[PDB]
Amino acid sequence: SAVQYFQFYGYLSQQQNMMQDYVRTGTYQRAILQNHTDFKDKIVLDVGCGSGILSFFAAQAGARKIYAVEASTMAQHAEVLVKSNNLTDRIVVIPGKVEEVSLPEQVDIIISEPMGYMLFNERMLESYLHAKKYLKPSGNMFPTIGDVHLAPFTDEQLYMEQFTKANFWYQPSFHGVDLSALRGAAVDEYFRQPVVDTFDIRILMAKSVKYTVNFLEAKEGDLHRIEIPFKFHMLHSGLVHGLAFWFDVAFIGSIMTVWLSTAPTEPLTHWYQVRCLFQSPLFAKAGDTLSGTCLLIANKRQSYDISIVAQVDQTGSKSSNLLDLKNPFFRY
Ligand SMILES: CNC[C@@H](O)CN1CCCc2ccccc2C1
Repeated sequence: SAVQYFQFYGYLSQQQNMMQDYVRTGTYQRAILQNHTDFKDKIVLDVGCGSGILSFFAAQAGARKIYAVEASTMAQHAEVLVKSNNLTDRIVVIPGKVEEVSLPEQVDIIISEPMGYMLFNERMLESYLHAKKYLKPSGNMFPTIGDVHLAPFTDEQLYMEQFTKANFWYQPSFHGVDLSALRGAAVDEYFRQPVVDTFDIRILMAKSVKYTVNFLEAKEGDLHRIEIPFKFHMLHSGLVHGLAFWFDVAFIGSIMTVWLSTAPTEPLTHWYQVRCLFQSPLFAKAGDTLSGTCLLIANKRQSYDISIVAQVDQTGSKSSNLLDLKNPFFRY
């Protein structure tokens, strides 16, 4: 399963998909170059460098030595880019997992792009935090912090489409076969899929809750289990069909903080946004409070189980769902 995960990152087409996200690439370049004093003549560790583009940005900012660590066979293409760019003196590509490789020295700054869907998908943040064993005291992290946002949404058409799909199985004679006994299992399977898509911000029914991970302070085991209580104060009346998720990360440099946002108010990125449906919708009047917990539990497939319990406090109407982020539905 981890084998499949790294093979995916060995394709230049996948690297190209990430590089052509101008929000992503341009913000990292701004973050590094406009904080050139965090890089001028320092030692840099680039965790999961892929083609090496962030290592070149750190070179452009004046770093004297960058260790670029990469587990996929993309590391071979990265070394070709270091030669052809005449940077063999300053960029050393180290093939392997950051947990296994040897660094020759401690570093001043760690750079990486370890954000998956919903921030945490693919569990790359664990490698990122694990690399802190090479960070000097008062070293920096780029990105420095991550904010997950949660917000309730209404989207009757997204909810209904799940049943339209599963009702294929509610047929007493599909070519003469009664399929209806599998309707519930099919419904169950569709609702366990987080929906990757963007959406109009007017579907949001309350201001988002924010959960912050400080990468300078977090330990790797802090990401095995992530409990996010929420209390939403409903700004609109309607049926809540589930929770929408997006994230921001900040690069907190000596000169300035640069923000990379995937919010639905911001230009689209290849992370889009993520929505998780409730099993049953919940009615809330403007002014009601929607309260509950989102519990992320790391699983065997480099991903998370998502457990969401929610209730309308004024009413007692409760709903839940348990989702698996490894099998998302790409609706865009
Ligand atoms: C370097 N690490 C970036 C990774 O975190 C980006 N990921 C974003 C989610 C979707 C996606 C689409 C195409 C290629 C890769 C990915 C994964």
